[PDB]
Amino acid sequence: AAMAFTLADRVTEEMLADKAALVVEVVEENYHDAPIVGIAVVNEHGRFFLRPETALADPQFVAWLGDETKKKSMFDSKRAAVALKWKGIELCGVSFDLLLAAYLLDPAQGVDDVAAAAKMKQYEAVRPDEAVYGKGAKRAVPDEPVLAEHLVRKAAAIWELERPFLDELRRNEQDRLLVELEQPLSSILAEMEFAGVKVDTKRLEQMGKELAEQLGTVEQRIYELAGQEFNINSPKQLGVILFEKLQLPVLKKTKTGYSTSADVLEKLAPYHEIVENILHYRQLGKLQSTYIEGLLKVVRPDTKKVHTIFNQALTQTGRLSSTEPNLQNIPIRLEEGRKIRQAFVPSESDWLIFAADYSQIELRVLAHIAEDDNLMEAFRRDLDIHTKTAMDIFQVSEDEVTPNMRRQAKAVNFGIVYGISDYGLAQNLNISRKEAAEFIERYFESFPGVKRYMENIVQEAKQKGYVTTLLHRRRYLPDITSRNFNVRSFAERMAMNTPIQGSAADIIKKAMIDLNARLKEERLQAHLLLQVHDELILEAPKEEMERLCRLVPEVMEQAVTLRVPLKVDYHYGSTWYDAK
DNA sequence: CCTGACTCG
DNA sequence: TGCGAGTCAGG
Ligand SMILES: OC[C@H]1O[C@@](CO)(O[C@H]2O[C@H](CO)[C@@H](O)[C@H](O)[C@H]2O)[C@@H](O)[C@@H]1O
Ligand SMILES: [Mg+2]
Repeated sequence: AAMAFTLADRVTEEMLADKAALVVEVVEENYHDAPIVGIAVVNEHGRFFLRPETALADPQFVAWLGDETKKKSMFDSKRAAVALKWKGIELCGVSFDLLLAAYLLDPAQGVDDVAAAAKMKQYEAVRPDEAVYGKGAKRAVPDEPVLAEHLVRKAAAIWELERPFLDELRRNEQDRLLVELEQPLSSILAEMEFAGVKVDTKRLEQMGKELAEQLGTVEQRIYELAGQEFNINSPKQLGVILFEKLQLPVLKKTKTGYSTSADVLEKLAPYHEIVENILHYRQLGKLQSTYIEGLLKVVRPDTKKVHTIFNQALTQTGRLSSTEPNLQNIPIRLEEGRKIRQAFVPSESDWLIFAADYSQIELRVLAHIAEDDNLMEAFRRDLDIHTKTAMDIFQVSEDEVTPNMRRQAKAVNFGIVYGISDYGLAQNLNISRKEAAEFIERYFESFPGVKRYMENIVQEAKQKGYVTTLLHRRRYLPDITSRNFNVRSFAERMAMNTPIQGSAADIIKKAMIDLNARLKEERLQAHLLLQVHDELILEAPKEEMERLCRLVPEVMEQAVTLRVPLKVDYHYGSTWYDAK
C-alpha cells in the first residue's frame, strides 16, 4: 500500500514538536559540501515532507534544528550534521542514531541504510536506498513523488524502531555505549571532518616531480636487468619475467599464475639484483599513484584542505575507518614515504601540528584483562615490553638480549595480540611451525595469566556466543562452534583479539570526548584533526603548545582506569612530518 | 567489478 | 591463518 504524509509547501508549527524522527537526505556518498535533496519529519502530529530550499530558508525550522531541547531521532546523523555545517546550519538535539544503534547491536550485519536496520526487527515497510537511488552510473535522485515517500518511510521506520532498539541495547548493557560514547563522538567526528586538514600542494607537486625522476631511473634499471621492457605493475607480466625469463625459484603458488608478493620477493632478493629494484619501484610507485596524484585529486581546489569521512559504523572491533582520502594510512615506516607528511600543515599561520599516541595500548589492555602478574608488573615498571618478553622466553638477562632476540620476541607479542597460532607466527618469522610452537610455549610459561585468558575467552565465546570489550561493545562469533578447523580457528583468534583491539578503541574514543570537553572548558583554539587508532592529531596556535603538552596526555591517560597505567607520548612541529 | 599489490595501527 | 582497515593499476 502507500504511507500517508503531507507534502508541505511551507513549515508549520506542528512540524516543530520537541520529539521527532528527522531525515535530512544527502544522496552523494561523500556528503562534504553536498546537496540535501529532501527533508522528512515524523512526530506525534503526523508525517511531513519538506523541500530543502523551503525548510532550510525558514528561520523557524533552522532554529528548531539548532535547539538542543528539541529531540531528533535519525539514521547517520553525522552525514546530516556535516552537510548542514557546510551550509552554516547547526544541528543539535540528536538523541538517537539508528545507524549507531544497529552497529552496536551487531557490527557484522553491515547495516548501511534504514531498511537494513529495520529488517533486524522484522520491519520491512521501507525500501533499501540502493533500490530507490540505484548504484554507480545509474545513481540518481528520483522524482519528488518517489523521493518523498521514501524519506517519509525512512522517518517512520526510525520513529517506530527507536524504542525496540533502545530496549535491546539496554538488555545488552550497551545503552550508555550508544548515548554516552558513540553519539557524542559522532558530533566530534563531524567537527573534525568539517575542519579538514590543510595540504601544501606545492610541496606535494615538487615531491611528485622528484619521485617521477627516481621512478624513471629504477624503471629503466629494471628493464636493463630483465633484458626487456614490461609492465612492472602487472603481477602477471612480472611473474613471467621472474620465474620464466630469469628462472627465479618458485616458492609460492597463489590463486592464478605465480605470486610476487612482498615476502615472496624478499626471499628471492638474494638470487637476482632485479628483485630489490622491483620492490623499490613498487614502493615509490605507490607513493606517486596514491599519496601524490591520488591525494591531489581530493584536495579542495579553493581551501587546499582534504576532508576525510570517518566511518563510525563499519569495523568489527569498534575502530573507525577513514576514506576519500584515508588519512589513517599515510606513509611513515620508510623515510622516503614519510616525507609525504611534510605536505600536511596547520590550517592557519603561526599554528602547529600536535600528535599524542598511546604507548603499547594493546599489550597494556591485555595485561589488564588477563590480569597476568608478570605482564602487569612489566608495565608498572614501564619496561621496554619487547626486551622484557625476550628476557623471559629466551631466559636471558637484559644485557644478554640481542637485537635479533628482541625482534623475534616482538613478533611473538604481535602473535599473542592477534590470536597466537603456530602457522601464523612461523610465517611471519619465517621459521618452522615446531619452532614457532616452542616460542609460544615459552611465552605462556612466562605469562600464565595470558594463557589462562586465551583459554577462557574462547570458552566464553562458545558459551555466550559473543565476546565483549571494556565498554560493552560486542562481537558475535558463531563460527566458534564450527567443526571445520580453519573456520573455527579464525573465530578463536577473533575471540582473543577483539576484546583487546576493541577495548583499545573504546578507550581512545572516550579520550576524544573527554579532551573536547576540556578544550572547550579552557576555551583553547586547539582542535582535533584526526584519530589514527591509538593516536590523536590536533592543530593549534604555537602559543598553546605548552598547555597541550600537559593537557592532552593527561586526558588520554586518564580516560579509563586499568590495573596498569596508560602511557602517552607526544610531539609537535611545523608539519605532520615534524610532529615526531 | 576482481585481484594483487601497496599503505597504516 | 597470525588482528583490524583503504586505494589503485592491471586484468
Ligand atoms: O555517511 C557515512 C556512513 O554512510 C555509510 C552508509 O551507511 O557509508 C557511505 O559513505 C562512505 C563515505 O563516503 C562510503 O565509504 C561508503 O561506501 C557509503 O556507502 C556508512 O558505512 C557510514 O557510516
Ligand atoms: Mg604508539
